[PDB]
Amino acid sequence: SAYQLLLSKETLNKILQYKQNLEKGLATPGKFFLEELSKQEKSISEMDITTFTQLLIQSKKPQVFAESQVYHDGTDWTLEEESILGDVSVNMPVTMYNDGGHGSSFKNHPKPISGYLAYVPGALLASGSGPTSDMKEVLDNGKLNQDKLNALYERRLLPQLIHFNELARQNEKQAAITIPGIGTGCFSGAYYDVIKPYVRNALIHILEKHKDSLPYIDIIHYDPYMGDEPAEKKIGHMSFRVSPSGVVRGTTGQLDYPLGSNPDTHILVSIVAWDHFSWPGNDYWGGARQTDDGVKAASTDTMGQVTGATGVYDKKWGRYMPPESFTKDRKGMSDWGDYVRENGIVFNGPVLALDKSGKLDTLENVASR
Amino acid sequence: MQIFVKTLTGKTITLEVEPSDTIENVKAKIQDKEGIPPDQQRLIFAGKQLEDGRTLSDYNIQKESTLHLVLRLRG
Ligand SMILES: *NC[C@H](*)CC(=O)OC
Repeated sequence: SAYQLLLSKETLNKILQYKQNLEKGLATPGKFFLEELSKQEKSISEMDITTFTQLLIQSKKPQVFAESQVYHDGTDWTLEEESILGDVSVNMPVTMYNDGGHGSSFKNHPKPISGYLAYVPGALLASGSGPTSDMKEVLDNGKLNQDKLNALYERRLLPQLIHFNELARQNEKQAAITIPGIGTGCFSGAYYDVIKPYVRNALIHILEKHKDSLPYIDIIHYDPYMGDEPAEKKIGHMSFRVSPSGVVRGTTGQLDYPLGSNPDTHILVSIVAWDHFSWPGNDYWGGARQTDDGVKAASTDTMGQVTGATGVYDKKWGRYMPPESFTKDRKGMSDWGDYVRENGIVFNGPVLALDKSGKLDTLENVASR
Repeated sequence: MQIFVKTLTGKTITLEVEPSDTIENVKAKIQDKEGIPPDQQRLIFAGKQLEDGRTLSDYNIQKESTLHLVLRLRG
């Protein structure tokens, strides 16, 4: 119950495609998915769609260099699996111990604040080998296609926006959502110098299109660090702020209430730029408080939500550390990825899908319709 | 003289040092050949972390010793 996986209707169709073809012998699993399947007892056709989806998600590894050390060839994952995994997001309640500043710029919260993270994989436009699934999807002979990029981010973000609209309503609050430059860093690959306006346009497109379904979403605080102009934009009832921290001095951090929100009026949600192949937190499973993914995981109790262990926050380095009973006498082999290995923890949790009517429901129910 | 620096992943670097060189200077020589900021460097010789202010003779590091560069690899 510590975290919840979500995916779009289109993604569910992809999963149904894949399961059907495996059942017929007409598709072949990748090596890592096959390992997860072979650790349990059900045949593909015996297991339901949720179990199948969970076992594919379970083939993720704690730390993956998604932009350079993945091969897309079935020796790790196939492109069909990659297309599905990229659409899966995961949310979880978190305690936020600092404002999420990178490097040494983080500011510790005097009292840690309560909120949520939603890990969403960015468009992967980088590869150390063949083209990625996202490259095949959104590039037209090399040209970035804004409409296709829009559809990809809509697919991946909307289930989380629907989720937290509902959660805000249930708590009699509104939602304040902070967003980073998702997909603009190493993920952009050769597109690093052009990607920034495309991502902001996609976020605006999603919010404009689905404004009528998000009445409890109030503030969206978008911070791509550099490369965009300061702005407020009214999108229906919503306030969409473009506040690049490298351009606007004093910008509120990603793990902090943006201007006009506070704990009594708003739930605080931060989108995390995730990736197809890793557990939420990627780099910090290897002890590196780097990238939006690693920084936000290190600056929250993400690792405690995923592993069930009670960590301890280190104010000097802004890091949620493994239990002291684990790290004592383990110097050099004490980071969170080592804790997962020695304990055989797996990434596997409840999964819901967004149906055609904008409701989140079980994969079986949405497939029936 | 020769010393060898070697990462956990097996990358080998050869340095020109003296026993008078300080570990700070040695981390600067590694940045010179590889661009690794001294901040990100842990140098290990015989199970001991090497303090920045001490010297290569303090740790009895002689010619053709192998130091271990513990890095936390970047994406
Ligand atoms: N962590 C991946 C970043 C790639 C890079 O440094 O491009 C030069």
